[PDB]
Amino acid sequence: DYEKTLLMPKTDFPMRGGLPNKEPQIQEKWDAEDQYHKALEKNKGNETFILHDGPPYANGNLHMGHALNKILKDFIVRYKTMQGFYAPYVPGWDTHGLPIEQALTKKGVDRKKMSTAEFREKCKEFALEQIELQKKDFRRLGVRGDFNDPYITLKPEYEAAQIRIFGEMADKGLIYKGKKPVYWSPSSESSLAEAEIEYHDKRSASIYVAFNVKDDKGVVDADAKFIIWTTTPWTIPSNVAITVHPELKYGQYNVNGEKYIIAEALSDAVAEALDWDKASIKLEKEYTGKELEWVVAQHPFLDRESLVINGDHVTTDAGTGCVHTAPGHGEDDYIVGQQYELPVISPIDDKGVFTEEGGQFEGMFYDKANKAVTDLLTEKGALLKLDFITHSYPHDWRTKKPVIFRATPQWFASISKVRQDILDAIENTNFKVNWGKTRIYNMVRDRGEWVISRQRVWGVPLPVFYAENGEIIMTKETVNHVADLFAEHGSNIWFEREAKDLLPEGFTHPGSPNGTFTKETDIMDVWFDSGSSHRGVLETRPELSFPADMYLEGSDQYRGWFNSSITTSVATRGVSPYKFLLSHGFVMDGEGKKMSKSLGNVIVPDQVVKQKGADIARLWVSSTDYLADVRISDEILKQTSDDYRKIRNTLRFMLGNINDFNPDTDSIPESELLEVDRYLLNRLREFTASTINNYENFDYLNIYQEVQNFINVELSNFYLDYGKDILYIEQRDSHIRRSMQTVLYQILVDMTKLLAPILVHTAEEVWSHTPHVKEESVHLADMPKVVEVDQALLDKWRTFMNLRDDVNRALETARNEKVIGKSLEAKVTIASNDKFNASEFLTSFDALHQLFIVSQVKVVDKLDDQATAYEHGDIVIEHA
RNA sequence: GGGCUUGUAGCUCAGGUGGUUAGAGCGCACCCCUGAUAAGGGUGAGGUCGGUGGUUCAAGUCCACUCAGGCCCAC
Ligand SMILES: C/C(=C\C(=O)OCCCCCCCCC(=O)O)C[C@@H]1OC[C@H](C[C@@H]2O[C@H]2[C@@H](C)[C@H](C)O)[C@H](O)[C@@H]1O
Ligand SMILES: [Zn+2]
Repeated sequence: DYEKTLLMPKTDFPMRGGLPNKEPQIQEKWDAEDQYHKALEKNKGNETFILHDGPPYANGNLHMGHALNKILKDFIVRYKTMQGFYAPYVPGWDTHGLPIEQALTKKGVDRKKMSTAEFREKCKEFALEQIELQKKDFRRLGVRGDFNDPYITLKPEYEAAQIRIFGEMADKGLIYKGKKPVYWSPSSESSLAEAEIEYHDKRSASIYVAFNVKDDKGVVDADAKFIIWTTTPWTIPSNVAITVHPELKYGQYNVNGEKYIIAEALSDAVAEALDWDKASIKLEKEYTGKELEWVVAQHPFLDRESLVINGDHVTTDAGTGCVHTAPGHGEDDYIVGQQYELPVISPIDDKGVFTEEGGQFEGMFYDKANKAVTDLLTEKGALLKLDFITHSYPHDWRTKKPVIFRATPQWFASISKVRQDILDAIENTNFKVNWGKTRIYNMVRDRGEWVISRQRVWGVPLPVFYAENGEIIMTKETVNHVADLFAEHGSNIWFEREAKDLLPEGFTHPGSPNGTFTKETDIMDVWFDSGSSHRGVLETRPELSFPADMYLEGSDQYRGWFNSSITTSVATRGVSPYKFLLSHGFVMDGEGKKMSKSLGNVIVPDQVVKQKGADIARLWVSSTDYLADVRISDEILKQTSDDYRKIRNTLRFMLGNINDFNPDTDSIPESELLEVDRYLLNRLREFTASTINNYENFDYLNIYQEVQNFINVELSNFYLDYGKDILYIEQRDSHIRRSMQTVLYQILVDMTKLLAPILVHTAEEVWSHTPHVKEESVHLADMPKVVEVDQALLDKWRTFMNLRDDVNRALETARNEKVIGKSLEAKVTIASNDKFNASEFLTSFDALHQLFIVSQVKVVDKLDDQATAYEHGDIVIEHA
């Protein structure tokens, strides 16, 4: 054959990647050479960019949401590291909380039998047993970071940071004591947490209590009377107010009885429940609960409380739009009340019994002594209204008895104080988008308060012991010694010994002048542990900085790690943790709905790296618009596979068609190239311009677009093909071949670097197969630089490339009739046209036949009617 | 229900300041190559823009309303 003495592409680079068998090994080497540090070595000094890592929970195996997140930060960090910045990424992990605990007994722990320390550990091995578990994944994603020496909220040094924050706050009047409502089961004498309760049918005594309106102000609007629906009985004796829904009300008002107030929404309902339609005799003088939102009335039981009014959000259906609110046994019931200095009624024993506030209620039952109780004061109190029924009332599993809301000693962070100091910061913090500022600027402006304590045994205990019988020791020195103590031993040294040997060595407080000391139990709400990232790590690892440049997490972090971090950061350094703040949506299924086993639509991470590899996973995340929930489906991945396939294949062609090329020696001066070679050079420039800018705005999707378009249209659909007649024929060192190779070497490599952060594996691969590249690893190479572009040229070829597209519809037609079949078989002839000056135009170009990969062409100035006219001239096609 | 939010071709995405026959790539259909071949080229067919009603001479692009989703509170 005449191909024996031909030129061909040669490289071991496979067409089919097989990343799953490939990626691992490639990692182990980066892990070998220890890139991460050397990454910092390279740069070192220079500028610096910090992307503080939000610590994911140390429990379970990573779901897609992580992948997106971590791959987005990896993109961000790598790129940066490539522009030279000293960007040390430091992975984090959440090790405290309650799941991690529930995930113990749900296996077979058997609580009571151990000891706090006897489980802290047994709820700490697991933690670390997870970190490793989840570490491999993140690593498996080619993500890059201090994984060998990450940070974890349970490290002795971390609590240090943990308590000081609290402390600094404390010593600024913010971390006080108080009371909030909490699920409770007297059949355990302790509290519970949602996950600890299931619901069943309880026989509740539905009642529409006849309440009376009164008092001048509470008389501002006529003087009828007040109804009120509540399915529980004892709730009432713990009275504080009534809140309608300002914006929909109509306090009705009506006949005989004593006239009654409710909402229009219920009017009928009410009557349909109290045999009231004893002639549906309409309403009179209807008010506006919206405004009414501040009246006053006194309720039966003993009404030695002027139950005011307020504006709540939602209360439709049920009974009278009255509600009856008691911030003691109702969560949302707790806020609306509280919002305006409203009490905290009857605590009610560790058992179903109360004491204070209760008249006869002193020694009662939580149930039956709430029942016949309802009675007595019903009639003999102002007469009322009653029903019986079955509900959906909560119960404590494991015991299966009932549970009830109760008041309980708790701690909080004065949000009210700080709100503002925060918001102001919120404003002076930048965002990838915009709605995020809003959303969060609003979270805070409605935040309310921060219950910062749980009765669990796994977490930084709040540093507070008592001594004065009034007690409450919590000031500097006392606080610190705890940190200056927690280090050498850990959050363990609290549950270790007694309050005594944990205070300021030989210290003594005026109160409890008996040397006796009682230390608090309550540990902190994990959002604190995590909220203290800017503390325990950003400001404590010599190679970082406090003002992290940008936090990057998912939309549910706007209240989570975002707020709890800034909320905390401010209350210490009165400034924002992060400078920039980028957010990302969730991962839905195909449609765009939630992923869940019960449906069978959950593309899990691992299962994918194992199938299509991770370089695919990455090219996917890049294909999405994270500014909103992103979609993943097996249909999606194929196209993602497809894409990666083309890309891979394309570097493959170049890799082998530069196999014999060698810059140092061969390359041609730009000044000395074939115009067409220049053209693409520039097109590699334009592309480099537009992609580095894209990288800068964290707009990858935009690259997934360009890279793609560029590859198909510019490379394969053209340059590469046209190039075949050069790279395969002309003497191995003919000025023509070497010219094209000179640009290809660049149209390549330079682009190899541009993809480095998104195709971490494949990048490195193409790198290993590229001659004389001067540096082991694409990931330790500065990115190509952005050079000015000879537009005027780019424009000519845009026109020429147009004309091309025409030269084809002219060919296909001709190729359809069989007049031709493989372009090279035809002789093209176009000429000036009244719609285009084809003649004088095609003057500059050369090898028009070659550019059109045909046999021949000729510009004639004129052609005849017979000649099928096109957009860029008059064309005609003919065999040989 | 509350704050914020998403809905354009099979798929991922574009579509200043409202304005001719709504774009890109992939994919697909078909023809060509078989000297990049578990590759390659060419051509073409697919959206009336979630729905409805308005605003304007004119709306995918502004208003309202509505259906379906999503994160977070309320439950
Ligand atoms: C985009 C995400 C989830 C998602 O898109 O959800 C994907 C779908 C869930 C998987 C379904 C599994 C099947 C179960 C079934 O049957 O339904 C959220 C991200 O997660 C990773 C990180 C988690 C840590 O919490 C964050 C922080 C900073 C705080 C300190 O802890 C990240 O910060 C972000 O939160
Ligand atoms: Zn049941």
